[PDB]
Parts: sequence; C-alpha cells; structure tokens
Amino acid sequence: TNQLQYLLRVVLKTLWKHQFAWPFQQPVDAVKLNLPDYYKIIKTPMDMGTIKKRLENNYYWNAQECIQDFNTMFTNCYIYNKPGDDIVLMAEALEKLFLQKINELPTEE
Amino acid sequence: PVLRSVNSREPSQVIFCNRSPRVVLPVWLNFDGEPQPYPTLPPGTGRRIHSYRGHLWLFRDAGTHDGLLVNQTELFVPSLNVDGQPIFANITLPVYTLKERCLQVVRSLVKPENYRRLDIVRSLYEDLEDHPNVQKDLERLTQERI
Amino acid sequence: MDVFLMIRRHKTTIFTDAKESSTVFELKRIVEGILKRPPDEQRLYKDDQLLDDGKTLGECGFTSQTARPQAPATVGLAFRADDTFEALCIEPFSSPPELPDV
Amino acid sequence: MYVKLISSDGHEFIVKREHALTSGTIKAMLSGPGTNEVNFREIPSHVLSKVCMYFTYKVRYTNSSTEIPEFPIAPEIALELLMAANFLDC
Ligand SMILES: Cc1ncsc1-c1ccc(CNC(=O)[C@@H]2C[C@@H](O)CN2C(=O)[C@@H](NC(=O)CCC2CCN(c3nc(N(C)CCC(=O)NC4CC4)nc(N(C)Cc4c(C)nn(C)c4C)n3)CC2)C(C)(C)C)cc1
Repeated sequence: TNQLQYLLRVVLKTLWKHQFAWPFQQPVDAVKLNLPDYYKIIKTPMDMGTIKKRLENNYYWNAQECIQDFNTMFTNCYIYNKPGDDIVLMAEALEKLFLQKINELPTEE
Repeated sequence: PVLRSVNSREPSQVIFCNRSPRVVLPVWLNFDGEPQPYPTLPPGTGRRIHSYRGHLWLFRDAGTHDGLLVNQTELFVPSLNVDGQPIFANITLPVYTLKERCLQVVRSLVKPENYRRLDIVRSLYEDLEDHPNVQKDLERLTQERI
Repeated sequence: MDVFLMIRRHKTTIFTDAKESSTVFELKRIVEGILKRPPDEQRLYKDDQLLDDGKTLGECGFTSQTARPQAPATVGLAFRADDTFEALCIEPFSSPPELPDV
Repeated sequence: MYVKLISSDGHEFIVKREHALTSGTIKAMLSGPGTNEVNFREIPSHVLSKVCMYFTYKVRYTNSSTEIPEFPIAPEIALELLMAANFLDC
C-alpha cells in the first residue's frame, strides 16, 4: 500500500515542518485553554497529531479515509473560530499547502 | 534557533509609522528565526496593527534591500501596553556610512549585471555586489548578546 | 531651528552652522576666530547681494529648506587689504561627468 | 577646534576637528601618540566638498530623534566619492 505512505513520508512531513503547524500537532486541552465548550460544538476532534499516530499504525484503510481526517481539522477550526481569527488564518495556510502538493498525487495500490 | 519569537498568545497591537522616505518592508521573525515579509508601507504612512508580546521585527527597504531603524534600533519587540495600549514603532533612515550610502547609490544608478565595467579596485567589486541582505545582518545580531 | 551654511573666498571654505536669529554682523565676528581679520575689513555677500550688518540670517533668505546639513548654502567673502575692494573670488571646481555604464 | 583639509587641486576646507574625526583615517592620522592640517593628493575639491558635507550630516543626525533625511549623491561624482570614502573609512 503506497498511498498511506506518500501521505506519511511526503505529505505529512512537509506539513508537520511548518511554522503555523505547531498547535495542530496535539489535541485541545479545554481545561487549560479556558474553554470547556470545545467538545460540545466539535463532534469529531479526531485530528491534531492523532492524524499522524494512526497513519503509521495503519488504522486508515485507504487513500481517502485518511485525507478526510485532514479536512476535519481545517473545517473544525472554521466551525468554532470566527472567520479571520489568527488561528483560522493559520489553518487556512496549512490547507492551502496541503492542496498544492496533492495535485501530483500517485496511484493507489 | 536563538534569535526567534516566542509562541505567545498575548495582545500588544503595535502601530507602525514609516517616517522614512523609502518603501519599507516590515519583516516579522518566525518562531524559528525566519524572515516573513508583510505588506509594504509607502513613505509617510502609518498603520495600526495587532501583534503579540515577544514577537521580533526589523525593517527593510522593499526595493533596495537596505536596513532601517525602528526607534533608533535595528530590532523591534513589543513593550507592555496596559493604559498605553498602542505601542508605537517609528521607522527612520539609519545614519548611513558614506561608503555604504555611495555603495547603495551606484547600485541604483547602474545595472547590476555590469558592476565590473567600472574602473575600481577588485576589492571594491564585492562591496557593491554584496547587497544588504536581511539574514546577512541577522548573524551579526545573533552574536550581539554579550 | 538652525540653518547650515558654508562661507567661501578663493580656494578656501568654512563649514559651520548658525542660528536664524543672528544678524550678518554677528557672523562676521565668528569669522575672525578662523581667519583672524577684523569684521570691518571683511564683507559678506549672498551671490551678488551685499549684506547689511542689521538684517538677520532669516531676513536675508537662508531657511532650513535651502541651507541643510546635507546640502549647505553658499555665501561669499572679500577683503580690502589696505583701502577697500577685491570682489568677488568665485572659485568652483569641476567633476568628471561621463556615465560609462550608467 | 577646527582642522583644515586640502584637496589635490588646492581648495582649503575648514571643518571642526570632531566633524572630520568621524573618518577612521582622520582618526588614526591625527595621532594616537601625539599638527592639525592634512592634504589629500588624490581627493579633488568637488569630491572633498561632499566629504565635509557628509561630516556635518554625519554629526548632526547620529542617534537623533528628528527624522533622518536621505543623502544626496550626484551620479557623476558618485564613483569618485566611493573611492574617497573607501579610503577615509567612514
Ligand atoms: C496592514 C499591514 N501593513 C503592514 S504590515 C501589515 C499587517 C500586519 C499584521 C497583520 C496580521 N497580524 C499578524 O500576522 C501578527 C503579527 C505577528 O505578531 C504575527 N501575527 C500573527 O497573527 C500570528 N499569530 C500568532 O502569533 C498567534 C496565533 C495563535 C493564537 C493562539 N493559539 C491557539 N489558539 C487556540 N484557540 C483559542 C483556537 C481554538 C481552536 O479552534 N484551535 C484549533 C487548532 C485546533 N487554540 C490553540 N491550540 C491548538 C491549543 C494550544 C496549545 C497546544 N498550546 N497552547 C498555548 C494553546 C492555546 N492555539 C495558537 C495560534 C500568525 C502566526 C497568524 C502570523 C496583517 C497585516
């Protein structure tokens, strides 16, 4: 299976090594962040590093089950943060770069 | 990884001024000490901006890639705002050396692809083909800690 | 605030600053500190303009717009040597102009 | 108080000592050990004028609160001024 590897070695890595990408590496700690209404509005927080941990450990079966977990974090940030909130502008940059490199995407085994 | 901005989530809200008669390129420094260019301010124009305390800024001439002075210094870091909320950075032309000023002026009035058809010493060629680069001045300031 | 000028007679030039409030008479007394000749014996011009010992540096032009530290204003001097005269001394210098690759 | 500067062509220049000392060459030549008059056999007066002009501006506008203006260099004399300033270490 090469598609769960082109995302991990190339696609994941270039996005992991981004300046705005640091908060998107660990899931939210609502108690320390001072906001307990995070889990109530967002129903699928399965992202932020969890995307990586399950990608090497082969929990995503195919080339689209994994990509859809990416879109969740981007949209999740849009859902709870007002459009134009610095944290959104960071999420928008990561999504832009995600689309830039996936346009030469290889065939799925 | 030494001259960088701290990952800070605090308000500062700084106001730029560009009191210099040049096209200033404000450049924000990453949390990994990297040059990030922001919108240019035309000469004599000032924009109220927000920022976080502990982020570091230096200014440049967008076209000729010269350095500028923010409050008589090469670097800018936001102060403590409360009851003086708009921290204010005033950008002016540095007191240039006559050599480097003349070094600049020739670069602007000569096409850079020649530079070697002027009858000057070979040592003085790499002075004008030196180009005031941003990170060129960063290594100097990294040392300047004492 | 202050005007920045430069006083010339033959191949000699003086680079100094002065205040707009002072009159031309006050400037001549400072000249004696450099060239050591009485102010009576010297007479300052403004490029073909006699200067009277009563009008201030302002009142005879010379603003902070025309006489700056980066581009000072030119103002002239002559001597008498026993009797009176010796205008004007205009004493320029020329530069090689060619823009080979400019 | 003032130091005289002579050009190759002959023009005499009277500037303050402190103004000229901004040049690293005038700093070193005006004696660590030690009289106050120097002449330059390759610096023409038209160039030397901008040299003393840069001095008044180098002194007037260093770490000052008043907007520092740009420095005027005529293009034909720009080449000569570079070599002179290169030599004067300023
Ligand atoms: C007009 C003009 N003319 C000339 S120039 C000019 C000009 C000048 C400036 C500008 C705009 N101005 C800027 O560009 C300023 C200037 C400079 O200062 C940089 N700059 C910024 O704006 C920057 N932004 C910042 O530096 C601060 C951004 C923070 C906020 C705090 N935060 C953050 N927030 C949150 N939420 C509260 C959101 C909840 C959420 O849904 N989260 C989902 C991600 C899961 N949750 C977390 N996480 C994850 C938890 C966490 C963990 C694990 N640890 N910690 C501690 C927490 C809280 N993190 C990190 C991100 C950048 C990076 C956007 C550039 C424009 C133009």
